[PDB]
Amino acid sequence: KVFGRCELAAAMKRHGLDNYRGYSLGNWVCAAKFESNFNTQATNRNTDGSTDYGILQINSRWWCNDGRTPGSRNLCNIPCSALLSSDITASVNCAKKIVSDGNGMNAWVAWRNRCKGTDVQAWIRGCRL
Repeated sequence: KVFGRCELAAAMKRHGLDNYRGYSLGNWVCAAKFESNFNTQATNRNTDGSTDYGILQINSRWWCNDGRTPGSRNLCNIPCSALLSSDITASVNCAKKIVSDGNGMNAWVAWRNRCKGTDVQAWIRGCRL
């Protein structure tokens, strides 16, 4: 499913993402936008052979198992296809572990390069939530 900005903002808030680990809502919406274009079905193949999945583009080398990425550690113990679902729960739950990893939202390159230090608030403005 392709989300709307506010539709995604509400779902993330309800799933407990607002200010999770210090990262306000605007950060998560901004990141989803540049990582997957609000598309739960997005996938991207990387050079090392792993693939990124879902709205938050969670990587198959450490976080999920896709049965084709060697050295796959599967930290959120879940098949990667569970992350392409229209119900963002699994992506949200796994996202929480990645952000608690110690590296913060720097784990998301699009966040680092396009959201870090911008008016991330603009992402949830005009939304009811």
